[PDB]
Amino acid sequence: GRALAFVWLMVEGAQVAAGGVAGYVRNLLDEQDALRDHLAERGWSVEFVLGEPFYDPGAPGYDEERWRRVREHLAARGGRAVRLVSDSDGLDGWGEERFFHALSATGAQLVLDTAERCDAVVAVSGTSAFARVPGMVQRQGGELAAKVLHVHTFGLATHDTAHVPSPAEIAADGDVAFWTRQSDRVSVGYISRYTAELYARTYAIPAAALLPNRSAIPRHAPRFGVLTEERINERIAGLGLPAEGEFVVMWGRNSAPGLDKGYHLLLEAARDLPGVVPVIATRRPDPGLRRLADRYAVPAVLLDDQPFTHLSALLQSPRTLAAAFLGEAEPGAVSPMEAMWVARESGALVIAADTGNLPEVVDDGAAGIVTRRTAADVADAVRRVRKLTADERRRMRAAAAARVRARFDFAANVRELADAAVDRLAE
Amino acid sequence: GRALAFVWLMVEGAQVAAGGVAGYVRNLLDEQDALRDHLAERGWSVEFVLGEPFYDPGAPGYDEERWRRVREHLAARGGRAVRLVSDSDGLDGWGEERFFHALSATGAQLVLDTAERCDAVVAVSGTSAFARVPGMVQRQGGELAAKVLHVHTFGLATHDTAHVPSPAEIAADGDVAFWTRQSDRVSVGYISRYTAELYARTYAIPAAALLPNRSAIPRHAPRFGVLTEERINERIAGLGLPAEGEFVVMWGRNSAPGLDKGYHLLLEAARDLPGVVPVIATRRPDPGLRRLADRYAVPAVLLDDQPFTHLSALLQSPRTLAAAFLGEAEPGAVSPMEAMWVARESGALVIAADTGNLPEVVDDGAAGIVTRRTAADVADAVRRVRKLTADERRRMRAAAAARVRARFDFAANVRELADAAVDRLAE
Amino acid sequence: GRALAFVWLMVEGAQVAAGGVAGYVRNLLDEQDALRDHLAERGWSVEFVLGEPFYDPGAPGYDEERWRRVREHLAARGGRAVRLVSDSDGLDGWGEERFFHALSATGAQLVLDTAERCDAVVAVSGTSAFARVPGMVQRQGGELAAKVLHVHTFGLATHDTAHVPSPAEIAADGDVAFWTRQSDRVSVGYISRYTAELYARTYAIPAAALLPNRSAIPRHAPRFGVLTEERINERIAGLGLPAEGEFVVMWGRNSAPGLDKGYHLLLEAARDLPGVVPVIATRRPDPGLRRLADRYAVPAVLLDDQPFTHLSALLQSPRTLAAAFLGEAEPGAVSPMEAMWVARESGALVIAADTGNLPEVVDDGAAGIVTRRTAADVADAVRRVRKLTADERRRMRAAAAARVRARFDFAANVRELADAAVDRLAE
Amino acid sequence: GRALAFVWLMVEGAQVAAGGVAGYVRNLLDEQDALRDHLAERGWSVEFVLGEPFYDPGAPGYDEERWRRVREHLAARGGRAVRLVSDSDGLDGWGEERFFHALSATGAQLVLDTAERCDAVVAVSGTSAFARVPGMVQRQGGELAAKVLHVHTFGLATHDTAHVPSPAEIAADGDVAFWTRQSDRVSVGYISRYTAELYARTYAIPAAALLPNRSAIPRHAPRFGVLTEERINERIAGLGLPAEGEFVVMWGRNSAPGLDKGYHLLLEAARDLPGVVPVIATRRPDPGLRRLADRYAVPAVLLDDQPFTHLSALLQSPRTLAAAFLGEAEPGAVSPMEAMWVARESGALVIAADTGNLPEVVDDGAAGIVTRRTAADVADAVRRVRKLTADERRRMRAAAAARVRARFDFAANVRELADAAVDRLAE
Repeated sequence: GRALAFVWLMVEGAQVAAGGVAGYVRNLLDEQDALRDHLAERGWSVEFVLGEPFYDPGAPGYDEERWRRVREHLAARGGRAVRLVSDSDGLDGWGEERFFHALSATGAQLVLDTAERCDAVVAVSGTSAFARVPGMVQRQGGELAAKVLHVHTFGLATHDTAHVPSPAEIAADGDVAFWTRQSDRVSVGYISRYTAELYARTYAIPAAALLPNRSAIPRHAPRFGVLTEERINERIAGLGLPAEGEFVVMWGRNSAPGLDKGYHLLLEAARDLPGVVPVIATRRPDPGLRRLADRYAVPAVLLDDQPFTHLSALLQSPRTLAAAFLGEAEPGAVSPMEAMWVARESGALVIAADTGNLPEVVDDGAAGIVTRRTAADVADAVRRVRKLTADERRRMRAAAAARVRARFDFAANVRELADAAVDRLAE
Repeated sequence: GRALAFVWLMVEGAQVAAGGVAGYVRNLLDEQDALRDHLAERGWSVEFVLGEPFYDPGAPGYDEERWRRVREHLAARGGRAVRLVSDSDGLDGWGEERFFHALSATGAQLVLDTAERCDAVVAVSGTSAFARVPGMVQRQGGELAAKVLHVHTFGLATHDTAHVPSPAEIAADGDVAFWTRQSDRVSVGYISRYTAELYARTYAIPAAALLPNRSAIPRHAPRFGVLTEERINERIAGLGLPAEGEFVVMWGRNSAPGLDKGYHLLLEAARDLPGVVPVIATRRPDPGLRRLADRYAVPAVLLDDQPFTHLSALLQSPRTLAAAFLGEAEPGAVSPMEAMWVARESGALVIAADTGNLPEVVDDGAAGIVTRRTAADVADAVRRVRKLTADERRRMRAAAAARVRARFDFAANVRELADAAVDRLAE
Repeated sequence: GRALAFVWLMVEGAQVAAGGVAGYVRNLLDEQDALRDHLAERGWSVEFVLGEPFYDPGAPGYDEERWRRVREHLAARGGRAVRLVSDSDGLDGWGEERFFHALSATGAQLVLDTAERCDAVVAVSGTSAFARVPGMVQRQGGELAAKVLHVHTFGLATHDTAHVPSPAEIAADGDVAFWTRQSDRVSVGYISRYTAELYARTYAIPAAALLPNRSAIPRHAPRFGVLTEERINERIAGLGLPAEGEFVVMWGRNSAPGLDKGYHLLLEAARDLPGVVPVIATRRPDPGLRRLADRYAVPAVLLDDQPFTHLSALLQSPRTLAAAFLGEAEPGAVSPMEAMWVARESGALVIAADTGNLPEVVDDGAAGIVTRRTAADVADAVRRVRKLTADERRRMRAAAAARVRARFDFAANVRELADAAVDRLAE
Repeated sequence: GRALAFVWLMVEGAQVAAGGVAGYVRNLLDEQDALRDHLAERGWSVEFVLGEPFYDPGAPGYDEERWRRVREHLAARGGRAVRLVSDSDGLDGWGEERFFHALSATGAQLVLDTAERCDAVVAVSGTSAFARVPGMVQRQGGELAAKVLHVHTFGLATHDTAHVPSPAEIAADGDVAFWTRQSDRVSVGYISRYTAELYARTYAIPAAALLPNRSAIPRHAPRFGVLTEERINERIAGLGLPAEGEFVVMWGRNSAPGLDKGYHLLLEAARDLPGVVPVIATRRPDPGLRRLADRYAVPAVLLDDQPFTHLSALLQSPRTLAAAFLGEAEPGAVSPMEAMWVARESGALVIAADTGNLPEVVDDGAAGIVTRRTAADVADAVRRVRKLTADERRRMRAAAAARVRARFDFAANVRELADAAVDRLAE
């Protein structure tokens, strides 16, 4: 007998789901059966155990029926969902050292509590709050520890933005960087071509310590289905769009001190594009992006908390010129990939800043338009897509859809992770 | 169905056994069946789960066959032994905040990981390294947390000695003191009449927050059996005792900065007692207690690492005048109790300083001789036992044995703990 | 020669001033000359050194010209203002362990760096972020440490509200509680009769370890001057009050998870008081206290960020019935004291909940009206002040003003602190 | 005016002096005048401020008259010695996070408390216990922080030995590694050619972030003076050497878990060298290196706590064949350099393992004999020096002395540090 266990240590995805990490666990479970089958062929019966911190039932994103739905899903295939002790209220999902330390201690605990039940463990840790688990396991776990293979992912402190990471983030990510040159069994999962190179030069990570975990979408999921032109209009009707104009649309987290999504940038570009209406959908009401649109005097449609069903309609209409992604340094943003796959039959084309993963998702100009991160060049970016014949429009639209089939199919890509890890499990 | 679980969170007793905590777990398991039976009568099927930190197989006191013997013992009655992630080498058994914090996080984890399996949990935590578990559980564990009843024991930072506790010890014991006035479900286990009063006045612990866990011996164990006068002489023969003299004997940890066992005190008393030979058995060779005996010019027998089989012979001989216990402030020392029960048919009588639990174990003079902690009064203490007729000698020897039957029978006393906790479990 | 130094370790008051602690430092400096003179008479030349954490010039409450004005004020009398290393951005003023630990290390540093320059030091520490300084100084500072006398003040973790203090707050305040029974030189400054009793029963603080620091106002300051009836009307004109009605007014921090100021309570009482208009002035715009006033259907005047000049006018008008203070458990709220002294010639009377210091500032009914913290009894409280003849109104108004002269004169009260500390400095 | 300050943040050297760091401060002060003069020529009046943690007067290495002698030395040239708050007893000199964190907070405090007094600061930090000071200063110190230039030195966690650095050491050294690619003003001082390359590949330190601080001796000091052949014999007489034999000598810290000095290696080589007597001088009595010499049956002279005056005599005698240095991975050991300079007229030659700085101090075979770290090759190393004519002996002895004049003159080398730092101070 050789049972294999995949321990997903994730800061959200069962009790709460704001986004990002949450979505990765969403897609994770829906593909467990395919991985069970595929890994069966290599001779492993795979159990999934998922670890997530205790939350208090009053937290942003808390859904108790999603919690039970996730708990029975893993029970039914011989796994388990284990709520983990961090050191908090339970109402944040983040914090500092105490949290990162309690949570990484008991995550390492879960990884050993199931390295005894099993014959091998691939422990996928994500976020600085779980960066201390690989060294915690390899230092003290003894023979249980040689069974585990660690792939830590989802973020390592960098200098690529103006924000200086907190001392706690620096400390945690400093550990895994150390334990990758101390241990066979410690690797980093890169979510993109960008973070692949960045993390190897910033941290002195050995070349073989890097294992692929490239960000992606579930192409064949229900939410990415192609809509027809009135289901388009029904959902767009409530959003109060202006009766005339073409649209450039963006969505994601609101802009904050650490994180700059390029919303103000397009509002300033629009000052100089006669028939364009920016449509910016933030996760919370942003009063300043209005005050800016008022100052700059550009007609903007600003919306809050919009369902991906009403956005995937927006991205599909014949009135939508482009979807715009202008983050400061996005390590693994997937919203651009969703925009190219949801506009395969009809839609916007993708404009992407020249900063993070953004250029590799648009294949450096072949599947999208890349602009520098300034108002004059984003105005030019919008103009260039306008100066596109009906035929160059849909050959680039086809090439984008062809890109998410080729490099960003989640099915394809978490098998790439799993197989890369299971190879290292030999002997 | 109502299964009950007892989680013993202890810093030693399975992989290593130096002493103190180790011995408490020794006696703990040998009485599990009696508690299972007794608690059955109250309507609870009781599982035992034991938590202890990962050690590296090179640590002082590490015995791998004791580890498996303890692991199969709990497996065989439906429990488990869970090795816990602290944050260390694994070669100390103590440390500072990081250790106390990792270990108390994953101890709280174990307590919740088994509060889900069960209907009620009495979690016995011991030492500052597990003081943060009660608040960790009650703060974040939600409904799982109302199932648990916490009794933290074995030591709370005090001012009764000249040593100032480390800042980490102050921090940990500061938590439990807080959570006892925050929560129904948090209590302190006092191991003695002394620490009972001390901890209630030092920490502002509510009167009902105190639950009994009074230190004790397993009377009917094999090691406390009464020996006959040549098995006495065989074991004493190798120890190189002087051919003439009567003995005053002491044993325990060597004297150190935080801890003062009163060894130097008796050596100085002996300066003024003509027929007395101090016999001091430390756990390591003490070169200074020799240099002192050389300075003071008293004939002393100093021994290292001696088996309780050779000490229980020493305490039983007709040449042994007294066993002496002169600790600075002993909260729960049990070596005095072992000395009175091992000398029931014949032996030494007990001299005890006026400081810690020492006076309550000798019943304030009725089962032993109490002295102040100075050389002149310990010399007087030895003299007084000499000035004891053959008849007052054995009526006090009988009264001591009667004391360990009445107040320090481990059987009797961990039932006292268990029943006190299970009562609080109502509703 | 015997120079004495007062080290004020405070989390705000020079670079930033939100409120509370800030105001205490405001009043602190304006009375330094009086203390220098008064302490001169006892034979001490007193220097003031003030310690406050580094802030980044973008923080809420940052005023660089107040920083220089405070820096030259202390330079000019032979003291100094020392910006202290905490471990942060510098943009919060609070945080967790890392902050509390860096800031208390370097606060203890400052206290020793000036215990060498001087002959005695009274170090007034305030907030959990400086609770670890007394033990840090007394443990390691040696002979420098016997020169210092510590009075830690401004807050100790309690259970009197529904909020459970963070683990870091519990840890810090757990230290000072320990060091008060370890050391002569460690005391707690109680800011009120309430926190005096609360802290002695919660923490097992020795009776002599408690030293007075009772909260207060600077009576004779410019802002508390009695206004005349049109300067009243000028400032009230912009605030958009309704042309008919009598007023019940409240102000302070907005209501939050840890802190409940009783704003919603009065809005619910007003449902049943025909001629009353609640006027609630929060520090930020509160959208929920509007939605509540809309639900409850009561006419409320809600205002943001209002200057004490426009509030002291509101409290003085003949149309103002009462000022209301309904905090959950206010340890040292001073806004009630400002309301009684600013309405000596004419104004509101004070309604106070039965919870914190609130009852002792209104002398248990003799200088104000005390109500239970529920909507029906606050409605009754308002009614009772209405049922007050013109003559019982102004005899209670006189008795209140007489109370702040007798017990809450800041001049009188920080001399009470200083003298209580300097007495302990003998020998 | 442009005053410059050098802040030496060092864990020992004033109150205690065990060795290593202590000696570096010894040599540091004796050369302050030369640096003051030399830096004067570049236009800087230089003050020296030294920071060291509070110790308790009972600590190993505590010398109060060395403390005052160091305190008046810096006072007399316009500097100061500042005792720093760490978070301890004060009786260790090392510890874990709490210590490293308190000590680095108040070290950063001292660096800013004197960046205000001055126009520029070169802050030399040493050891993991001061690694967090550069980021602490550059993050929060604002304009004061642009004045400081940081050179952290003396050790960065590595994997070159079998020992795994503590998690606290990994955390601290992880900070400085981050802040060197975040900041102009953060550099690493390499003490050797070895650690220069090691640290740049382990930590991804930018090439320009590396500044020289190469370890060295004060050639012209009193202790390195050439002795004549009876002052040789007087000091060797008490040491109980055997009347016949040639000597191979080693000294330094005793061998421990983290640190392996190669003592057992030579004892095993001696098994196969007929006329050789190993003379090993440890800092404490080593009972195991005797038991080994007894097992291996080799005549060894083992000595404790020997004064450099009796060792520099041993290294100078005609009966001394070689001095041996066989550390596992010595980053900056200077005892080899002392051995080559103290045997310029007559002495031993130097045998050096192939591991750390050891090969670069013997210039790869030109100034010494390099061996692999095994008993058979150390036996060969001793043989090869025997197979050396009287003339190849003293041409290699001359080339060694020529090496410490050329690369390891402390005078020359701390000027190299100072000048490298002051160049970066431009603008």
